[PDB]
Amino acid sequence: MPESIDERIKAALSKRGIDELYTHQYSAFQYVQKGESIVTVTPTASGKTLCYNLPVLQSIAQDETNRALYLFPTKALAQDQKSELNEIIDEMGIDIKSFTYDGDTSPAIRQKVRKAGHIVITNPDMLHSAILPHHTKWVSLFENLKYIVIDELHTYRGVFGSHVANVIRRLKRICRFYGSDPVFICTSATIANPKELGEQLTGKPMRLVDDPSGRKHFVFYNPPATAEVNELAKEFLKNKVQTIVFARSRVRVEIILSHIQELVKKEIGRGGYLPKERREIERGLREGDIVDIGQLQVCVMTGYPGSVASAWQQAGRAGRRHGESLIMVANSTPIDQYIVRHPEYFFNRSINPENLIILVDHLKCAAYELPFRADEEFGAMEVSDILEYLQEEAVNGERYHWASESFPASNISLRSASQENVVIVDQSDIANVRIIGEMDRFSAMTLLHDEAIYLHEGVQYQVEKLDWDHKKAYVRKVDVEDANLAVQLKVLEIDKTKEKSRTSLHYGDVTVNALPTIFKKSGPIHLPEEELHTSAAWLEKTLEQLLLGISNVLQHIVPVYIMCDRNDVHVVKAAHTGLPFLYDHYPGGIGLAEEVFKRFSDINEAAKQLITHCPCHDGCPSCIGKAKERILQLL
Ligand SMILES: [Zn+2]
Repeated sequence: MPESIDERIKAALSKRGIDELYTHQYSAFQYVQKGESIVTVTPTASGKTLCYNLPVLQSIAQDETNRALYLFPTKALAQDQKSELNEIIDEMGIDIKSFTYDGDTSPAIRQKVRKAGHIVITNPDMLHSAILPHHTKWVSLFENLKYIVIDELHTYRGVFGSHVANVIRRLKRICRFYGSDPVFICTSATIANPKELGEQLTGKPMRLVDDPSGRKHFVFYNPPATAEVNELAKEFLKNKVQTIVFARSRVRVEIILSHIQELVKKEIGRGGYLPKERREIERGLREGDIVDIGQLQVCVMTGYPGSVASAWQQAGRAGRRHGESLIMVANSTPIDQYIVRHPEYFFNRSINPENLIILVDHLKCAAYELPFRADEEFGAMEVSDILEYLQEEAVNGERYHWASESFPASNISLRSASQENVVIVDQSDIANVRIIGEMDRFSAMTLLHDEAIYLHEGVQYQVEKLDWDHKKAYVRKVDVEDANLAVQLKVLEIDKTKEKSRTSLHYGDVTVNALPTIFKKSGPIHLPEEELHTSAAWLEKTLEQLLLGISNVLQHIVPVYIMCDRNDVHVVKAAHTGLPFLYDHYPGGIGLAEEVFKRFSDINEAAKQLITHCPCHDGCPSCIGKAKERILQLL
């Protein structure tokens, strides 16, 4: 082992015993010390937090005047990582103070951690809202902000991805002023474009790290869900096999765990969780009867968790050292049945800051937190003439307010393009009236319309009311367990066009309108409407029905490859070109069309194979809702 690494760290890691010269940790540390940003796809069982901890703590131990900044999604994960690294600081013995700076920290120590904390953990919302606008009170952080750590990079996508990219633009701008360009260390999971997603974020050409421990078994069956998973778990427990099941929604967890718990507890005799009891359960699991919290012997799932990365991660939570283990049951849903009938995405792998509205919002924010100068750029967005129409307002531009409640950041809620959008309030029980979700204008028109069928994470809901003039959905949770809208459209421009074999493929910008019309399951509804300018990638009555079938195929195939919500983008003679339309949901380009521009060839090939190998008769209700081969030979 090279003696370049600090011997304090070497001995502290030799105490626990993980001194193995490992592959991905080596490739990460070497080329992070070299100065190149990295993105890793290593699982939790292999490397986990150490791959980004080790270079950070090495730089902290070398020069005491070094600071690190972490991006973790929630306050619970912030506290978890803080405790995990505080344990290693304790084993190291070096006077290093690392804390979290989020909404639930004691104010008596906030100034302290601003003046003396080495590592600072903070979620993007709190970061953007408080830390960067008051970067003055963070001088000591930004003068020596060497590294920037990001956990779960795939969560930063869509509107959240664009907003976080703009926040990191502001962050790098502040660092440029304070003279401390940081190298970026991003962690993620199994996605199709890990390096391509890491490059566009910060505009840095970071490298991706892909790299016996036995072999893990895979299950590909479907019973003709809760009770069946319970029976599988009870078989494993009768055989005395360490088993883990994965229910996501807390309510489903409580129900299934009540079943399993009464049974097994009579046999054997998340968010709201705290780090003390978390470490107690870790102790129990890894050195008792029932973060390296422990290693499981078999993994049981509960449907496709709506993410390629999340499924692989929850599968990788289990594993042994030089041993074998086993890995999912679908439900009465075409999406889970589809991911069952499509295991071809497992042998290997299976967004746009150019949105001008978010650009204007973050321009206002940056102008508040740091004055601009038009004489330098790396190649990002900074056209000064556009940066100069932001002027006064006689009778939205800037708000030169001398009051205190008004703010430039104000309503710029980056979690879901919440310029002005709806907030969801659960009216099931008054005691703890749970305010849960938030949704854009058009997204709420599509989903949260009054008296709808809302499904929020395996739990059924029912919309009671929607205050549209103040954007507030009031819903009711149901245990007894569709929608529609259509109107005209207009076009703008095309920045990417084709002419291949009569079938021209265009990508550009358009402007659409809205109208709720009716909803399915059988009722009409009206709501005030507004236009929407965004990017879009696109290409007698029997032909209209054929195009409707094509639209069904696309609506059921596109969310898979783009890995987004099913109700993000929406599929549509056209007056633009005289003959007969994917468009982005949220105002402005969000990559949901440029990714289609990139991968439309493979999308069309997969559509061919899907419409051919569908277990039906020339079209299934889950794919179309000899027309099959006619569609095939037309496309
Ligand atoms: Zn079919």
